[PDB]
Amino acid sequence: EIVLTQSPATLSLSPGERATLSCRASQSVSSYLAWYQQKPGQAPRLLIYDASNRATGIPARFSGSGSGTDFTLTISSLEPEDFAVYYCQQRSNWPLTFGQGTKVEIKRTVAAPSVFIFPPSDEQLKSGTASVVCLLNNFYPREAKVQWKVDNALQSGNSQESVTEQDSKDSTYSLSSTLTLSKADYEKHKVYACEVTHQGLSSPVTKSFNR
Amino acid sequence: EVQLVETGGGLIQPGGSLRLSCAASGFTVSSNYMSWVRQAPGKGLEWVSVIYSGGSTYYADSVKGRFTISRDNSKNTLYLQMNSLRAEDTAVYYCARYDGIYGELDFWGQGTLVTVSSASTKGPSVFPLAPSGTAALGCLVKDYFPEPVTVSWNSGALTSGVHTFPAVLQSSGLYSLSSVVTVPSSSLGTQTYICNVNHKPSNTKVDKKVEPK
Repeated sequence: EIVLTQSPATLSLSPGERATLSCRASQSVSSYLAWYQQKPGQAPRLLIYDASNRATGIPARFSGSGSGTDFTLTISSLEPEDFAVYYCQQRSNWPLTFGQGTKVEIKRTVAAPSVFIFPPSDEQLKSGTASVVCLLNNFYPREAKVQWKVDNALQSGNSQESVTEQDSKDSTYSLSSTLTLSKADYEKHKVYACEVTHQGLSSPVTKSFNR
Repeated sequence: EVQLVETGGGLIQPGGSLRLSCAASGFTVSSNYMSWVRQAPGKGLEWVSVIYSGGSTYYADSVKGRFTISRDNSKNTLYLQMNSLRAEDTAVYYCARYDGIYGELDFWGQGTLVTVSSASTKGPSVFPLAPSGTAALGCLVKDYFPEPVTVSWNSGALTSGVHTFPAVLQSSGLYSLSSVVTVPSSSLGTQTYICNVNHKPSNTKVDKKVEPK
């Protein structure tokens, strides 16, 4: 019945840095407080139980401490694989309450994207729809501007991008921009351009093809 | 070696019912406090139901009266029977062991996605992403409902250097996705690259060979 207020909501730190994650309770829970690690698309993985006690199998770098209302999870020296959300939770009074989580991002050095472009397939053209896919591969940071030009004309409101979850090995993101237009629109115009602005580039990079 | 397998997850109509199974190993369900935990997409973890060692059952006020947590002592399998399902119930469901004193949720099931929507199932189209020093090639899994699709390469052989992007929801009401995998350019001629798209809700299972254009 006691709400938990985890802080900070997000933490971005480089490999080898100490990470300190806080969990605050509106009402005492004495020592009944737990810690879990969840990576993208996986089950949670318990870390600490009873505020201070490391759970079986959990490496040396994770630790816990606290009693009363203020609690602390620490990762002594961050690893590229520690990219995850981290949850606190209390079990004193009913109902059982979890914390909202702390998202941990790994802050590597600037990596420029590799840019590819993909003309819609012949299989797809039979249906009457044309998807033009631009790929920004292995870049950091996440912030990247993608611009669609068709015969040097700016596209607007016909593109959707998605970003992969951080790569647990090299900490980079990849980005997929798909331009969606009709079969007829794709054949009235000739040149298909994907322009990319990123911190890692000294100038914007345009990848393009002729239909 | 504790192993918790889950089954039952998928698409159900609002108002409908759905049962989930969590087969156990390495301990005894009967004597342990057991739990169902759910997680809505893009959100935190919500406790659903606890079943005590003594048989007492406690539920979150959200599921109270609609869900029954029950244990099958003989089978080792554990169940969550859901009723009166709503969109708010869409979530990945987890079975996990609850400690009575102050202990641990030590083991967890892999989780099983439950989608509560009245929209009909639609199988995806699988279009090739044509490769043209280093080559990028993929498959476009377009127009499907609901999630998920499992995209593999070469029957789970080509697992290294693959990016299968999180699915975006198109205005149409259907999901779309792309899956890329960078490969040595020298192996374009010899090694053939095939994506395997499996979508359980529509029972679709497309194999698509991708060749350079």
